[PDB]
Amino acid sequence: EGGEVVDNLTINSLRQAFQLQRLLERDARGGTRYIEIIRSHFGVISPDARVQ
Amino acid sequence: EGGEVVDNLTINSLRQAFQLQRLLERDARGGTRYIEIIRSHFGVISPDARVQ
Amino acid sequence: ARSMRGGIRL
Amino acid sequence: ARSMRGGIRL
Repeated sequence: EGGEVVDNLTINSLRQAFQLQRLLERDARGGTRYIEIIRSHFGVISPDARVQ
Repeated sequence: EGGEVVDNLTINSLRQAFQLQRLLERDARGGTRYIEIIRSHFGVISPDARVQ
Repeated sequence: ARSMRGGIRL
Repeated sequence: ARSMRGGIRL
């Protein structure tokens, strides 16, 4: 008694785990202020004034 | 007993009362959202985006 | 389209 | 002056 049961890995679960890791690595490398997120995850240079 | 005592009117007090009334009339006529204040009391057209 | 009296309302 | 690693610090 008292084990942990985990299901079979789908390839869809496995590729989602890879793309989630890419997202968290982009957040570490790029920064996590809302302007840094926009500039790292998208091509966009937001003005500072409009983001307070 | 029980009157109200008021000092002699200086011309400086009197002109300050006139310019205060002009300010409150500009506020009524122009509006009082912060963008309306800027546009009515100064020549400035602020973007909406930078004032939230 | 100009600066209206009583502040902006569209 | 470009996008630094670890987010912006001047």
